[PDB]
Amino acid sequence: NQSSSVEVSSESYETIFSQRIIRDLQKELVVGALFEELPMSSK
Amino acid sequence: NQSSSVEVSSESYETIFSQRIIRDLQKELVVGALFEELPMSSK
Repeated sequence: NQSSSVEVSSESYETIFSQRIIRDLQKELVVGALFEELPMSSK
Repeated sequence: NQSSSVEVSSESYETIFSQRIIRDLQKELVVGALFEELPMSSK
């Protein structure tokens, strides 16, 4: 806080680092896996 | 394939010939078979 008589060394001790991760909304999957699939065993 | 050290003679030995036979859609027949039939025994 750098305001009282006794301070702290650096902002690293005034800060809490979280370990959790957040992601935005993403595009959905639609046409990838709708058709039936024909297994193949040659060129 | 012609990428490795050993190859094959032609695509005929890299192919599968299937005996399965398939057909497209076909027109439906309506008029030939709704009128009553009159048998005859002379000209």
